[PDB]
Order: sequence, then C-alpha cells, then structure tokens
Amino acid sequence: PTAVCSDGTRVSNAVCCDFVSLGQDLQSMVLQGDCGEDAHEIIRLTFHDAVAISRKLGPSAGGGADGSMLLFPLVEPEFAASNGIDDSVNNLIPFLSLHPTISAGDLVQFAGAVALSNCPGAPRVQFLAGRPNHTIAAIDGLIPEPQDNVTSILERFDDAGGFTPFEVVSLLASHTIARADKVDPTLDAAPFDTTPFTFDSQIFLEVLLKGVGFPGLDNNTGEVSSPLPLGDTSTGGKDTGLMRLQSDFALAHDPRTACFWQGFVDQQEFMSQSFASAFAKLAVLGHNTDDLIDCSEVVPVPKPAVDKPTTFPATTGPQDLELSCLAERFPTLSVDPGAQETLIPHCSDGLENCTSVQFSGPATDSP
Ligand code: HEM
Ligand SMILES: [Ca+2]
Ligand SMILES: [Ca+2]
Repeated sequence: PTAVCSDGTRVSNAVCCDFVSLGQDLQSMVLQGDCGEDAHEIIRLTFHDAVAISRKLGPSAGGGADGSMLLFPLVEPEFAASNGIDDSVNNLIPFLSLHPTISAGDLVQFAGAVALSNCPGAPRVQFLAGRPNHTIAAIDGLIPEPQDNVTSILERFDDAGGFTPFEVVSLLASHTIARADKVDPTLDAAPFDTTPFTFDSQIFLEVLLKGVGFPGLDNNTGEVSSPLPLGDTSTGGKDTGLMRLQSDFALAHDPRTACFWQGFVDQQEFMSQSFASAFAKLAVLGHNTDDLIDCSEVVPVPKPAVDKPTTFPATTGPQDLELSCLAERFPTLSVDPGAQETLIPHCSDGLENCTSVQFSGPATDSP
C-alpha cells in the first residue's frame, strides 16, 4: 500500500521511506550537497560495484550491483583496476550500521543517485530497492581499464549486462563530472572536461579536439595527449590541467561508437536521458527487477541544467576538431573568448582550497 514519508514524499511502498534519512545523512556527512570529489568517487563506485558480473563465466564470477565492494573491502578495492576506489568504499561503509535495514547493494546505488542529483544537468535516475544484503567478492578482471581497446570494452559490457554500443557511450557521459587521481602518479584530480562539476556535454566536444600535450607525464598507461594540458600545479596550485583517457579517445573515433559519441555534443537532454536509461540498467545488474521495489520517488530532484550553451573552451575552435562521424554534421558552436587557456577550477565554487570528507576504513590503495 501507498504511504507518505517523514518529509511528505508519497511512495508506492512504505519501505522506501527508510531511504529518506539515508539520503539526508549521505548529504550531511559526506556529499554536502556538492557535485564535488566525494560525489564523483561515489558515482565511480556504482560502476565498479555493478560491472563485476559475467554472463559467460556464470554467477560465481560476481554478483553485479550487490555491495561486494563494501562487504568485502579487503578484496576487490585492492585489485589493480580499482586503485583509488578505497575513498568511496570507506566513506560508505559506516552507513551500513547507521542504516541497518538497507543493504550494501542498495546503499551503493542510492548513494550514486543522490550524488548525481547534486550535479547540474544530471538526470533524476530510477532507484529500485531490495538488493539482498549478502554476497561474495567478485573475481579480478571484470572492470574495464583505460588502456583497453573498444572491442574489449564493448565485449566486457555486453558480457556484463547486454549493453549495446550506444548504452556504453551513454554511460560514459559520466566522464563529464570525472577526474583522475591515479592515472598520472604526479597529478591529483586531473579533470576529463573543462566543467567537472557540471553534468553537460563538454566531455563529448573536448575529446574530439586534437591533443597538443600532457598535464603531467607523457607516458602513463591509459592516457593520451590532451587538448588543454595546462594548469597551475607547476607553481604549487591545485588546478590540474585536463587529461584525456585512451579509452575515451578510442570510443570517440571507433566506427561502432563515434556517431553516438558526437551525437551528444550540444544535446543536453538527449545526453542526460540516455545516461539515465543506461545507468538504470547498470544499477540492477545481478537482479531481476521483479524482485525489487520502485523507490524512485525518494531520489532527490537534481539541480537544473545550467543556462550556458555548449561552447569551445578558450583557445580552441572548430579548426581543432578531429571528426569521424559521417552521419551527423558537427554543430556550429560559439568559442569562449580568451588568448590563453582558462584554468579549470579544482572546486565547484571556482576556488582551489575546498576540502572533502574522508572517513578512515579498511579499504586501501597505492602509490
Ligand atoms: C570503458 C569504461 C570506463 C573506463 C575505462 C573508465 C576509466 C576511468 C578512469 C581511469 C578514471 C580515473 C580514476 C583515477 O585515476 O582516479 C575514471 C573516473 C571516473 N569514472 Fe570512469 N571509466 C569507465 C566507465 C565509467 C562508468 C560506466 C561510470 C559511471 C556510470 C564512470 C564514472 C566515473 C566517475 C564519476 C569518475 C570520476 C571520479 C572522480 O573524479 O573522483 N566511469 N574512470
Ligand atoms: Ca559488485
Ligand atoms: Ca562537465
């Protein structure tokens, strides 16, 4: 039967109401209403948790979106492909005891939904509840890495959950709010687009620009040349230059994915809706949705899309594009004014001094 929650929210099932206080606590204690570092790491964790499942290897290889990262924090977070996931894992573990009626699998996906809601332009994603509270650790080798080629990436996603090439590119819209801490051992928080706190299509445009240098070292595994490599970190600042992943470049130019990649450029609603649909599928890997309950109403309403059009960043323009898609013309877009590269802020407030919540915990990392 229907019910009304603590905060006035009408739900299809009263058990959804347990998520209201969880959302409040996730925000007050970790996310702080921001599309910042902790939000981004938690969104990354939804993927590392969910994708560790394999049709061909069978259920013993991994249970998908099952909270295995939180329940066995000494196993999967320490596999090489998940280096750095310890931060999100350690931030979420305390909520397991604070909200004991909510399974680890549900906690991971709900935290991701809440984190996304903090990012202007992100969709209000579906949230189904009821993932069982027990599982076992997945095997190693199920998480794509940035040095992987498109055939490998597409096969891994198909084997995980039957994702199509369009759905894979749609999921990679997440790199609009993504940065790298481990790819380059000399850089922290190297952003993948010029607006890492805005859920927009800048990532799609900016990967199509010609690379001209590197924000740090020039020979990291999984990294390729960036169109906007400079930052202020050589003088002690925290505004790291833009980084490009090999996998994003590869997706942008492969015949199976290039038109889907370009198709999101300056198509905000299409991008956000496409991400939402693919992400809802990701969030329930390892489950029959018949066995879950719809609690979508308790996902917060996201911050609205920004007013700003999609544009070329300062010092770039259409002459710098490397295009691969014959089926759709790249749209005419304005160029941001400026004679030098604009520093990409380290913080959503435009400054460099922001700090993030980090709980201590059992998961670890390396360099
Ligand atoms: C081919 C598939 C993918 C590859 C190779 C990949 C690779 C990466 C890499 C190398 C990083 C940087 C980690 C670091 O060094 O700190 C990263 C960050 C991130 N990834 Fe992806 N990723 C993939 C798919 C996804 C998907 C499907 C999602 C979610 C739907 C996702 C969400 C994120 C987010 C939000 C971050 C940023 C974390 C932060 O800024 O703190 N990724 N990814
Ligand atoms: Ca898992
Ligand atoms: Ca962005």
